[PDB]
Amino acid sequence: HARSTGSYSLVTQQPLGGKAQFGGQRFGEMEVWALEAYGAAYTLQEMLTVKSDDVNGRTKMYKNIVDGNHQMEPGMPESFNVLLKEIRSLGINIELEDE
Amino acid sequence: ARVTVQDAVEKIGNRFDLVLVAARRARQMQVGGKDPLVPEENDKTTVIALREIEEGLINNQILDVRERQEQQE
Amino acid sequence: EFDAIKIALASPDMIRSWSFGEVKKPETINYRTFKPERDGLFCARIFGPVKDYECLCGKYKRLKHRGVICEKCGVEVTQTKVRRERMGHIELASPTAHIWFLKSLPSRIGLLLDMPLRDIERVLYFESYVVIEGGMTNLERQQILTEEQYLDALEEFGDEFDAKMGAEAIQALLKSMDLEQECEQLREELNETNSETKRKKLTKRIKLLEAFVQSGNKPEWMILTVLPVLPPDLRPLVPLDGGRFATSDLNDLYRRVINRNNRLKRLLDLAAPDIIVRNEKRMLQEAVDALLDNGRRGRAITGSNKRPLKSLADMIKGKQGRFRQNLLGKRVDYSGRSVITVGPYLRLHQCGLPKKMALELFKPFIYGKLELRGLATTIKAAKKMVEREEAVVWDILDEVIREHPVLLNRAPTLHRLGIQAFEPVLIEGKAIQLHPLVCAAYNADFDGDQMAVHVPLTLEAQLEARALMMSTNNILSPANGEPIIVPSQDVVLGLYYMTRDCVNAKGEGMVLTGPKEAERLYRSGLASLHARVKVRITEYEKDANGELVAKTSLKDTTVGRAILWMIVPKGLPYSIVNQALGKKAISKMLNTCYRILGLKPTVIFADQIMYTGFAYAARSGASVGIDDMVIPEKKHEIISEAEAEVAEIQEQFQSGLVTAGERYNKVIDIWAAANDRVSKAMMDNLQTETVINRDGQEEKQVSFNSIYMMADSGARGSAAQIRQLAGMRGLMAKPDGSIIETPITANFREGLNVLQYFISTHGARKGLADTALKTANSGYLTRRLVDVAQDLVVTEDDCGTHEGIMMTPVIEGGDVKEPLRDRVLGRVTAEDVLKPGTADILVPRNTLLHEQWCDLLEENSVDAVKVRSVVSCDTDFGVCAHCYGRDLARGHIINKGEAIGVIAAQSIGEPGTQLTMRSSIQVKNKGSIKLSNVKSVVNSSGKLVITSRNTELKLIDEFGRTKESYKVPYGAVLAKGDGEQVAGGETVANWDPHTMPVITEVSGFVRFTDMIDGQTITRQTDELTGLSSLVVLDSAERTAGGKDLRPALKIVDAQGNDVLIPGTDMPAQYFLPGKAIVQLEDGVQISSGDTLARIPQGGLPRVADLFEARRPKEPAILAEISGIVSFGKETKGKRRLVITPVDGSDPYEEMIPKWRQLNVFEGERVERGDVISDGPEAPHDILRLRGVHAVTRYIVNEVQDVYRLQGVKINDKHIEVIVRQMLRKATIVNAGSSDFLEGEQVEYSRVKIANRELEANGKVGATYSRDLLGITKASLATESFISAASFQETTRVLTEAAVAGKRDELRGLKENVIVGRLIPAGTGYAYHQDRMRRR
DNA sequence: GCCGTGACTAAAGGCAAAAAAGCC
RNA sequence: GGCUUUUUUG
DNA sequence: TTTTAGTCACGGC
Ligand SMILES: [Mg+2]
Ligand SMILES: [Zn+2]
Ligand SMILES: [Zn+2]
Repeated sequence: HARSTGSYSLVTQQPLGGKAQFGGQRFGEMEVWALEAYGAAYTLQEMLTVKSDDVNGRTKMYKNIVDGNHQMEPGMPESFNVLLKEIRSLGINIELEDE
Repeated sequence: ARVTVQDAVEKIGNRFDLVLVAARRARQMQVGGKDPLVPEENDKTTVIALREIEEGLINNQILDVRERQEQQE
Repeated sequence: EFDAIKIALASPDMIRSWSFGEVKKPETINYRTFKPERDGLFCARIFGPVKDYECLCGKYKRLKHRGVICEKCGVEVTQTKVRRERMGHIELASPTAHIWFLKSLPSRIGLLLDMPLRDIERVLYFESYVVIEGGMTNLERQQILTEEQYLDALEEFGDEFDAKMGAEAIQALLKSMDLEQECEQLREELNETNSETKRKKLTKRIKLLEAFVQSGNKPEWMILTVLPVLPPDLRPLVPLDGGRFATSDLNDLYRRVINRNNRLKRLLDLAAPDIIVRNEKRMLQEAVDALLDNGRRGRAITGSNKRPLKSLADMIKGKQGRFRQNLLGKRVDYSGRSVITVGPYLRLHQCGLPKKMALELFKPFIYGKLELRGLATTIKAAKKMVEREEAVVWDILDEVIREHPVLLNRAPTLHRLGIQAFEPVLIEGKAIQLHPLVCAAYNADFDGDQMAVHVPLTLEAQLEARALMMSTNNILSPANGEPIIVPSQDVVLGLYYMTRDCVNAKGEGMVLTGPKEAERLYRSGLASLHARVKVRITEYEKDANGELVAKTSLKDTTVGRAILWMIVPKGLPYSIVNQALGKKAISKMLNTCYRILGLKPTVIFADQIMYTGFAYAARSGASVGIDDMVIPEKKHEIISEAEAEVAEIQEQFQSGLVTAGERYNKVIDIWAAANDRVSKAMMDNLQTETVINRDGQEEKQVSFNSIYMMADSGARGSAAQIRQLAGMRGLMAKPDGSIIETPITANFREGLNVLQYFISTHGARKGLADTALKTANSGYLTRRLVDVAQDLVVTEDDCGTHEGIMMTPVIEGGDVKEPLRDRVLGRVTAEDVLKPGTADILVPRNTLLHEQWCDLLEENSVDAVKVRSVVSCDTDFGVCAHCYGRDLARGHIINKGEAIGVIAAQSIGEPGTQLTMRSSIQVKNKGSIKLSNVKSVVNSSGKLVITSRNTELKLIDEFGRTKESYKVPYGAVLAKGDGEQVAGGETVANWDPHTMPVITEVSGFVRFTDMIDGQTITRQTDELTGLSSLVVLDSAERTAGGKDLRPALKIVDAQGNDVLIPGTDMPAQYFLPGKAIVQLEDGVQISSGDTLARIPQGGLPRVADLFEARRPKEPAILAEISGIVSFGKETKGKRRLVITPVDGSDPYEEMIPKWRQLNVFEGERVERGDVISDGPEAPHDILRLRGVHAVTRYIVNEVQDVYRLQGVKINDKHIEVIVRQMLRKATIVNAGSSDFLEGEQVEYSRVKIANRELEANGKVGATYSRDLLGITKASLATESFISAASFQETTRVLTEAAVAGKRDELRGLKENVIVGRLIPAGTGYAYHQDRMRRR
């Protein structure tokens, strides 16, 4: 099985799972720890933002590669905003702060 | 044609600074202009830069001074 | 973009500001057309348009209408993605209590209102009244009434007192309750009352009140009045195949809540009777409770599936929740998965990648090159050209995979070597070809394993892969210096067959020009692969100042070793490749190269080793046959003899001379001895063979048997397997654990009958079940080790502190488990090491000890070296480079920004799979006698008797080091003296194990005083022995008036006065405890220190409970403060003990169960942290008594003992790091001049920085006491709430953080992973330092 | 009546993969 | 296209 | 089911 770009989920905007749906391999928390054990931070930023769920950061990443450039933009993952709304859907107020 | 980075790691303090300076040099060489200082052998940009580091002709302060000189224009 | 994440309670005004409309109708969609309803749970007016730039009615569309509110439909024209952002609100007709704050583990409402949670639920459930305003009546503010109580009291007092019902009553009570005032009288009462049980409650209440006052929160916000509505797109109504629609569990709960609210609104406005109003309000409360968190109260409401529905709280908590499924680990693109096979033609830095997988993975890169060269103008043409699979596309793909690494990954990835970078090679097939040498790191076998490949995209990621991840850079374990490129199995057999001489072979005794000729002979067939020859070899040694010097000699060796010498690099000597080169030797060879020639020669040599081993293992043709398993000929005879033995005991058991248990033990011992003899005979038969030499005489040589070659070389198997293939399988155990009396006498080479094969499956099923159920437990532990120590990153070069821990070799009473060299290698000394010769500095302070210094340490025979440790570091929010020591993976000092906590956690947790779920003292060898802290005196007979508790036996050789260490009880017996050089095999210490002596102190005449006959002590003449003697009775016959009479035997000299011992004249009275029998009589001479009376009386779960520091079931009672032991009033349930300091006050009092063992007496002086009872040692007690520097050595010793028993090598500095995370808290005992409460717990770093920067000014600091917490508790009690909320107990953590108004400033690694930024470790450390420096 | 003890209640207990179903 | 229950591989 | 911990109610002198 292999996948470059396929169809994405509906709520978290992450790639689907399984061979039938042309999904990508899950990059679990153990692999996150393995990357943290190295000095790898840019690779982790890639796997978390520009390959999985940064909607505004992966469309530009595809355009950069076809243009010959190899550079990312950190963006902001869309799997964390939803969480905020979820916690904001309760009586709890969780918010970000100033620059 | 690069199988290890021992020479580059020895040339600079630690591996992380080597990664950062090599990334800066490779981006300078790749996005626009900045022809290599070493004869390439059909190598990728990330490899030509690393050799430049092991030759001792590129490090953090050299890149800084060249960038300052070019921005002074 | 954002500095930090702040959490606080939402306000009704704030909730109204969040929303963009009011949700009024339960209808979701029209369910006739495909259009959402109006003012529903999916309303377009509230949240947004369904389509992009398209209003509901279609009046306004396109970009020209952007930002224009359409009047016909009422929906603003904008992009549809806002449906994931905007929210709605529901105006509850009646106030509703939030479930969370009501029923967390500590009830927030209960603590705030000082009310038990039992009656609060009754009030909220409309089954009991509560007084709101007592007024001037006989009722209290917090008093609770029932239905009959309220009606009866209503008429008596009229309207003077006000009582309400339910959540409205709770809101009214909270709103009319002051905060600062209540805090004031709580503080005033705290200073007055003295109750330890009440003190913690008072501290909790005042802390909560201060947190509420300090934050902007108010109690009335804790009761919901307006309920926010989650956006539609996050709970989508996706259409499925058919008329039915796919709806989530959340929509049903929302519909239930809105329907109940509408019913209550319509019913309340019609002036309905209060009978129905109360029930409807309670039902609305239950519905909101189900929506917010389903199942906490009781029976969870279920749908048609009869399964509990998913609520908001359950959607976050758990393994399927957002935190552990979509934030920490997420699915990625540019990734593939396949089966791995073996490719022996690859280099160490390359892997095989199938053409189809490569073309699918590198699709975007190919498009860039394809359009760059003009082969395709538009992107569509490029896509069409790629799918058609032209010929130039293959050349382009070959071009774009020149030096583009890919990340190979195997799940589970237990350690950091489970993800490795490679340079792919385009191959056919559909399997990922993997280099054999890395298989040890991956823990992978080619029997169906699957691995996943990822692709770095940016330049930084590719460079990071090449410089940090690529397999040529990862050849040393992070847990220890041992390599991970050790050849095994096939290679080891080939190199063992190559380098193994035979006494007679083809072409023996000839002399060769050099190694090159040896290859021409073997290929030509003129000489066997291993014949003893004489060759000339040029070897290069680096004995100069890093310069190679040639050296020629004639060596007596074999053709195989000479051939192998052609691949070893320059620096190595010839003595390396002259032995048999088993598995353990070959690895050492590689290690030697890494010690001398660096990294590139090492990897080249490893590849050459693999190639040569594979080639000369293929050429050997080694095979296993049924004739290669030689059965010893004596075996059956031995078995018969063994049978005869049991044939005796079965008779002797029938004659009554042998009982059941001893017969069992005798049979087990006999069968074990027979099995051992059979194994020894089989090994002797197998390991040798007969062969005729050149002269014609029979000469013995080591055998060439194939099974012995695989067993001896270390390629596969061990002694046990070979024993089970030829010798008898041995004794087998029952599932419970009992050993079967009859062993399995048949090896696998011959048949096993039905009965033996059945009893041989008891062990196999047990092992399989343990293996199946141990993976779940071990991995969990790893998580609890990673989350506690995720945020420990090296941030300093040298903290400049002299504190350290004393590191000495460990001795358990036998051979030394670990030499001092390994426990100190790769560390730095806290202070200069002093030679035994005075004032000589062997080691300068703050110097890294490497192998070269360690060898110098060994030749000097150093005894003990003090070194720094992470637990002793004073750096705030991190650990400096020097205290950690040396980076084991690389070999140099640790670099700034390296995340060491995750490395330590993985190193500890990875070997957890190998663990399992289920008289006299004798000297071994020659050595002197040394006793540390000894106080021995010469008795009447002249022997040495010891009266010191902490006496340690020591064995000193001609060098000075110690090999053995033994502990002895009071009144020890020594056959020698101190400082003597005695020989081995000598018994010096001997004592009675099972009876405790009542030995005297000094020689003298024993006198009997206060001897009461008739009720206290009577002359019991036992008919069993018929001897009359003084006997102390039990506590049954005697009463409180007789038990208080303590029989004191005052030790006196010949003059009858108190003993004139050096220093004190206090009488040495010896109180006789219960059940004491006196054997001696009056007038019988007592030897010095002679007895007066003989008074009578685990693997992985162990590691998990040790790291958690779980309380043992029977803790050992120890001392509390140094001084003199004193007693007092007794029989107060337990026994009293009081310790009096020299000058300090002694108000301390504690109780000890008098019915348990007591190892201390009144006439003794005890030191702080000394054992009193016996049993397991609790970690908290040893922390509070012996200090922090002792608990950091007990836990390390215990866990290292476990791992070493299970045969696993882990460096000690990995366990210390974890300990540094358990000691992160501190309890404040005295407020002092600081601003800390006298009973609270604060971060140790916080209290240290507050103290260290305040005492520097014109003020004085405060005191504190470090406390030990389990990893589970220490991970939940952190400064950040995101990190703790992602681990466990999300509901509790979120509420506790919201009520206190905490803020998370994102300093950890996990909390930067979640938000999507570079972690502050490794390559991201430099970037974050610049960010911090700017701000 | 206050510190000690027993009873009542909540959280937690691998990682990846596939193949089926059946419901909503 | 989400959930649940089985079966199997490592 | 088992383990563990936190919290409410009871107990004995
Ligand atoms: Mg396998
Ligand atoms: Zn419209
Ligand atoms: Zn330090």
